[PDB]
Amino acid sequence: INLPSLFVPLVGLLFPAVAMASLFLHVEKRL
Amino acid sequence: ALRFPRFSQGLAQDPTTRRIWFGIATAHDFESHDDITEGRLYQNIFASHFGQLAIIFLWTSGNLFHVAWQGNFEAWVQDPLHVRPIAHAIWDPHFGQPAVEAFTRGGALGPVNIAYSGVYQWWYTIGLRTNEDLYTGAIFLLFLSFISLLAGWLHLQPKWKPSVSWFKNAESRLNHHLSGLFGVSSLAWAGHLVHVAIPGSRGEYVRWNNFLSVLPHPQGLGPLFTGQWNLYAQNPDSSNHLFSTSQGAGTAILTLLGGFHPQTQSLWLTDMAHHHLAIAILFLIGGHMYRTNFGIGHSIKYILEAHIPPGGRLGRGHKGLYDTINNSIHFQLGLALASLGVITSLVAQHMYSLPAYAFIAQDFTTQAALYTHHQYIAGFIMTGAFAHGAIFFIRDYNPEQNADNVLARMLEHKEAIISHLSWASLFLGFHTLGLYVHNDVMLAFGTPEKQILIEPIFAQWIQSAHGKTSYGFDVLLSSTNSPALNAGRSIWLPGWLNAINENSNSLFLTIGPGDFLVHHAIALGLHTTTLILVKGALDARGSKLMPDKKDFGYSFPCDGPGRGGTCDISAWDAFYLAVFWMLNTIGWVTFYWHWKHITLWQGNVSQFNESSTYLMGWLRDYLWLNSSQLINGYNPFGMNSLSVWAWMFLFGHLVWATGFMFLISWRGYWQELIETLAWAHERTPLANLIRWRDKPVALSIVQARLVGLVHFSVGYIFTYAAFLIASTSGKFG
Amino acid sequence: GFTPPELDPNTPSPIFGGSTGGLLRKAQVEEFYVITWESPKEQIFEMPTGGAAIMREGPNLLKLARKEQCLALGTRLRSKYKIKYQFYRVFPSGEVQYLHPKDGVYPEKVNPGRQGVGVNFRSIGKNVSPIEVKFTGKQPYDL
Amino acid sequence: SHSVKIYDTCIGCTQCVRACPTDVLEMIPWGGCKAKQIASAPRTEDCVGCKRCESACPTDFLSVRVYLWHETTRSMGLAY
Amino acid sequence: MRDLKTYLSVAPVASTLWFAALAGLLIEINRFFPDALTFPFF
Amino acid sequence: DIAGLTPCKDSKQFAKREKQSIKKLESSLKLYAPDSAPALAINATIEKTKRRFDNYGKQGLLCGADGLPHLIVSGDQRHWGEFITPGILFLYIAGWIGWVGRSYLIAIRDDKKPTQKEIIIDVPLATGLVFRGFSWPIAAYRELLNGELVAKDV
Amino acid sequence: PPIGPKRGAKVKILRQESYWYKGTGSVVAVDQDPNTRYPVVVRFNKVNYANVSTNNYALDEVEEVK
Ligand code: CLA
Ligand code: CLA
Ligand code: CLA
Ligand code: CLA
Ligand SMILES: CC1=C(/C=C/C(C)=C/C=CC(/C)=C/C=C/C=C(C)/C=C/C=C(C)/C=C/C2=C(C)CCCC2(C)C)C(C)(C)CCC1
Ligand SMILES: CC1=C(/C=C/C(C)=C/C=CC(/C)=C/C=C/C=C(C)\C=C\C=C(C)\C=C\C2=C(C)CCCC2(C)C)C(C)(C)CCC1
Ligand SMILES: CC1=C(C/C=C(\C)CCC[C@H](C)CCC[C@H](C)CCCC(C)C)C(=O)c2ccccc2C1=O
Ligand code: SF4
Ligand code: SF4
Repeated sequence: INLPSLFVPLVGLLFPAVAMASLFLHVEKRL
Repeated sequence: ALRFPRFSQGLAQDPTTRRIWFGIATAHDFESHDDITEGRLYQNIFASHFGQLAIIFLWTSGNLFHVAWQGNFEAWVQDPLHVRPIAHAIWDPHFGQPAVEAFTRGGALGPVNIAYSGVYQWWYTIGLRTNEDLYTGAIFLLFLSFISLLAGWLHLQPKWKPSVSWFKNAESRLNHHLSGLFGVSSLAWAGHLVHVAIPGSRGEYVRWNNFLSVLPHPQGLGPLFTGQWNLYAQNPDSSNHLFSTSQGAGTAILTLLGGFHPQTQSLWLTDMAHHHLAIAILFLIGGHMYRTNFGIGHSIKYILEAHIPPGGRLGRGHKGLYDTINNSIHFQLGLALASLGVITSLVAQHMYSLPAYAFIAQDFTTQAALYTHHQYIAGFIMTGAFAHGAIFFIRDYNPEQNADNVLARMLEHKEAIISHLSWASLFLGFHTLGLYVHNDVMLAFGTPEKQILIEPIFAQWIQSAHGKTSYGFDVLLSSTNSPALNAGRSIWLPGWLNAINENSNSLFLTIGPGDFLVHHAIALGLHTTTLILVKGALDARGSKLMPDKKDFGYSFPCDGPGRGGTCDISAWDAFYLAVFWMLNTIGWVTFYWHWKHITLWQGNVSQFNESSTYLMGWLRDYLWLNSSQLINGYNPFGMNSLSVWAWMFLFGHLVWATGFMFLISWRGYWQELIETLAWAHERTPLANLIRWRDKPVALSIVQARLVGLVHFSVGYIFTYAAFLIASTSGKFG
Repeated sequence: GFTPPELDPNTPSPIFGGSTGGLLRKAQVEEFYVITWESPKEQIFEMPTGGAAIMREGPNLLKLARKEQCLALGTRLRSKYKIKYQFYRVFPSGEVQYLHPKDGVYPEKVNPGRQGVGVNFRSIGKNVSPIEVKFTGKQPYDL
Repeated sequence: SHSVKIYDTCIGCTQCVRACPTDVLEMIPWGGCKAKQIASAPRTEDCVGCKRCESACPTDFLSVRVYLWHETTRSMGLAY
Repeated sequence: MRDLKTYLSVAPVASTLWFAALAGLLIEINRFFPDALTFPFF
Repeated sequence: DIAGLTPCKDSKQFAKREKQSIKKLESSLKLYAPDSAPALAINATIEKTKRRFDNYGKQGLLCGADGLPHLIVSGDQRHWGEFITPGILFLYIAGWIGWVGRSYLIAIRDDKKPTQKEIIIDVPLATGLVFRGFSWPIAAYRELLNGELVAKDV
Repeated sequence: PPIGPKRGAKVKILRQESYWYKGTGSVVAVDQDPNTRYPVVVRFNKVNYANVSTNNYALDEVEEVK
């Protein structure tokens, strides 16, 4: 219920993980 | 194409990791992108401007939301001088229990950060009082950023995208911006100050739900249209006036007193509203200069071409400059950056000496942070302006269309300019360092009385001419029968003279020999940075060592080791070397400001006066002396609230130091090392099953220089910010 | 017009004890180069990648991973030992491509059977400024 | 692939050809000087950009100019 | 002798002798009138 | 006085600093023998300090709140001895040096190998040339008026 | 009728990408052959950045000066 507790991991761990995975996939493959 | 980047076909075929790096570092250089045209370039710039506006609005909205949510505003407004404003809460799972204990301040229920941006004072002065106002502002700004993004997207789409001919309509844009963006905006700010801020500083709470039922003045708009405007200044606020209360409050909405508010030690709100109204009138009048669709006004190019002196000392004068400015976007960007940097430095210089926000003059760390902030940003903006001037020389300059005008004549006697600027730099450096070393040796031998202490007599004379009476020069405003003094005795001079001669504020500080020496160091820095940048620009198109430089682009590694060696021969490399000097000069500026103000805030201006004349005084009495609490932020016996800075202080020391890596070691060594690493990885069991897809390579020469400079700058900024904030906040005085 | 010599496998390779500077995956998936010479007598020479090797009597064939390596080896064979050499580029498909000396005579000596490529009939100072070639795919020197 | 250009000021001294470490340059028949020679660059795809040719040119300004351009695995001089 | 004169006038040697003489002159001037911060004669 | 400073002769912090300096010097003297070489050296230094302070008071220097002399360079005729006549002296000497060096360079510029006379200084010619710096203020002035100080065609 | 300045003359360079641009040199030889666009040969008393004291120039690039 503590709003910071939910979001700090969400923006510091989940968001960078998904963003780095997606950008690595985009940058690193022939189109 | 067919892979990142899609804007560069040459990069997309690079089989190395370079493609990624250079893929990121050229995304906003639209002119060098494949299949680029005029309208495409202008439309992309336009949309990017919209994106920037959206980002700015979102950022300030986030500041508002956090100050309203985990802030201290409602408590802060109750007692502005005895409570620390809160920026936002800390939620770090790495914190230990003592860290949580140490970081809970400001009356919060958990670890929080103490804001030093000064937003609390600014929002308090303009009229915001409760958290509801902050929430409404945040929501409005979120809507505003959304609208900005919508505008950008809309103008991206066909049938709404402006043509190039529209972008180059300079006369109409200047008219609208002067009379609209500047004039109407300042008129509206004056309206807000009259309607909300001034009533707010007198007890009344005027808001959207009741601002039509409240008269800003007892005789609203009667005096304005009748012409008897003095009725709006007939009853100012008494000198015994508490800010946000009606005790000793007046009814004047416009005035011109010139002093400070005695309690808040900041400018009168009525004076500021009057200022904004006046300059709004000036801008509105002056924005009707150029010709548009109505058959009257001016054509800029005709004014330019008509300004050619007879006698031909300037050649053809300004003939052809309109077309080279309108067609060259880098020229426009350079001019804009130059003016912006000048006025950013002006903001920095004026904010500390003439504070406008209530109770900010008593917040010392906020003042220091803001001054250092704006000075560093101004330095970066100036360096960028010169960089883009050089870029214009390389790319958008047409020698034949600029034949014999001021620009061509600047290019053709570049050597005299560079040599004389070099002479000025040499003179300043030689003599400033000589005097500093002389004084330092004199104090080494225990004979301070034999120093060369030169009184900054010209600056003291100017201060006396403003009305200060501590040097006994008896000049305009400081005399008794001078026309200048007598002309303003009944308007602003009372308050101005009361404020300037008062010696607890920063309005024209008393100056001495240390100030003379440090100002000459400042001049040395400015002249040398200008030397590097001017030399890089004027020689961008080519020189004797590389006459065909214009064909090699703005930035390139070198021209090989032939002809003696051509390291750092590009204009980009001149900008690169100028950034170091900019950092050094702004560092001297901020060192001087911070030491003077930290010694004044302690009532110990003498100490600075004695120890500023020699360099050991700077090293010991300022850096070493004011760096004890910071380095003690955490120690084997525990930590306190300053630990976060003590860590950052070390962090900034590391970044900077690793910057020295890329600046000293160069590519070949690293390339051979990476080659042997690739061999090793390819020759090992179980890991050769994993194969890289972009061939590893050492960083490019230009890229390595850029990375080294970025490390240098980040470390510089972080370490100085940590030191300044920890030392000023450690004492809070 | 000088039929280039055909690469002849089965030719002996120089005596070498092995090294960590040899071929890598690029030779496997992209390309590698082969150099051949004659060397009248058996003698020891400096390899372009590692230590020292001995040229066998008669034809010698050496495979390198870079063209620059082949040229350095050829220069040493030509100036130190006075030996005539030729090298090829081999692709993973099985193709061979005669490379040097392209037309039977080394590029240093003018040959009547060569056309000019990338020659500009003007001094280097008569190139147009970038502004004249802006927003066109061409570069000022390509003109 | 880097772009190598030969300009008409070339005196056919041949020093650039001796210097190229990838056999990119050549000598071709010509008639505008005493040597009846001029440099050619028919194999710029193998140019590594070392600019060793320019260091050997005795004309002022240079007669052979190397403009670094798009990078390939051959131009980057990678053995892996 | 002639070659000794020639070498004795080469840049480094001549510069060191000139600067030694200048240093001695300045040292003696300071010794006779030390702690001089102004020109009082006129 | 000028810039709110006061004369060093009647200033108080200047006298206090003088006394403190002499006290510091004397503190060391009492340790050694009354008439040993170190004692004589310390006494000589004390006398030098006293003479220095008396001279500073005599010349009429200005002293600030710090008690140290300050130099006025605005041009006030009461202080020309602080920067302006030393400035004129420096300009004379520096122009002497520059004019002599330029004369040497111009003199040796006509040989087939001028560089030989630059790494190996032709002292015979230099000794004749050095004395032109006595009158360089006139030589340079007439050089400018005659129009051959500055290389035309450049 | 020889072309260009005479041998041993005094010419100043007008090629803006030359090291000795606006400088002066002594003419060494001008080839009588047509179909050569840089016949004039000039020698200078100062070397360039490549340590070279001779260069060829076109007829319009050199200009006989006093
Ligand atoms: C650029 C402005 C800005 C900035 C610098 C911050 C910074 C921060 N916020 Mg915050 N936030 C903002 C705007 C901003 N916020 C806005 C407009 C809202 C909605 C009113 C919120 C709502 C919010 C909540 C609920 C929380 C934070 C929290 C935090 C802190 C921890 C990290 C985090 O949770 O990520 C941010 C979390 C979000 C949910 C942000 C979403 C809102 C914006 C629109 C996202 C922007 C993404 C966009 C693609 C990139 C913007 C451009 C550029 C800056 C990259 C951190 C100091 C946490 C905290 O309290 O710290 C202890 C927390 O729980 N924020
Ligand atoms: C302590 C570090 C330091 C110092 C002292 C300097 C000093 C100087 N820099 Mg520099 N610079 C530095 C760091 C430094 N830089 C760094 C880190 C960078 C980034 C790469 C640059 C990049 C840079 C550029 C690009 C340029 C300069 C220039 C200059 C000169 C400007 C002219 C001047 O001010 O007059 C003189 C200043 C002095 C401090 C005098 C130095 C000499 C004193 C008098 C000692 C004399 C010797 C003494 C007799 C002892 C001799 C001992 C014996 C054994 C020989 C100056 C000498 C500019 C220039 O060259 O000017 C035209 C120039 O363009 N700098
Ligand atoms: C309105 C301001 C403005 C605008 C619109 C531009 C626009 C442009 N600039 Mg410019 N510039 C500016 C200001 C501006 N500049 C200023 C103030 C400076 C002084 C520093 C410069 C100096 C400069 C140079 C030297 C160059 C440009 C170039 C360019 C062009 C290409 C930029 C690009 O896409 O590279 C891509 C963007 C990047 C590589 C930025 C990423 C790297 C940054 C620096 C790292 C940020 C710091 C770090 C992450 C923070 C610490 C992290 C953490 C510890 C907190 C482009 C048209 C380049 C050009 O090609 O000219 C044609 C060029 O070489 N600019
Ligand atoms: C503070 C300045 C600094 C730093 C940190 C380094 C660091 C390093 N140098 Mg070096 N160097 C420097 C200055 C510096 N140098 C300067 C000024 C020069 C010029 C002379 C050189 C010249 C030089 C040469 C010629 C060489 C090095 C080499 C190395 C590396 C050795 C390998 C190693 O130590 O393993 C480990 C790395 C470290 C211990 C550094 C700190 C790592 C931290 C503790 C790890 C933190 C991880 C953290 C969890 C990351 C999460 C953050 C996330 C957000 C990304 C190393 C990374 C050598 C090399 O490359 O090795 C083969 C090499 O040959 N340097
Ligand atoms: C490189 C280049 C560029 C840029 C450059 C620059 C940027 C420069 C600058 C500069 C600057 C940035 C400047 C500034 C300035 C200022 C001034 C010049 C001023 C003044 C004066 C006055 C007028 C004053 C007045 C007054 C008054 C009013 C009263 C009080 C006092 C006083 C005195 C203050 C470009 C891109 C364009 C182009 C190309 C080239
Ligand atoms: C008085 C004074 C002052 C000021 C002043 C001023 C500001 C002015 C000026 C000035 C100027 C404005 C100057 C100028 C100049 C210019 C020019 C143009 C020049 C020149 C010269 C030359 C060129 C020379 C050469 C030479 C010589 C002669 C020496 C040696 C040799 C040679 C050759 C090097 C003050 C207040 C501070 C203080 C007191 C004093
Ligand atoms: C270390 C070094 C290298 C080698 C550097 C390499 C191989 C970079 C390796 C860094 C890896 C990829 C990790 C870096 C982590 C970064 C913090 C990630 C940044 C990526 C985005 C967030 C921008 C050079 O190639 C070089 C070239 C020329 C002059 C100096 C140098 C030089 O100093
Ligand atoms: S840059 Fe080097 S590889 Fe390329 S043509 Fe010139 S010499 Fe040959
Ligand atoms: S080195 Fe220069 S002059 Fe000689 S052949 Fe090559 S391009 Fe021509």
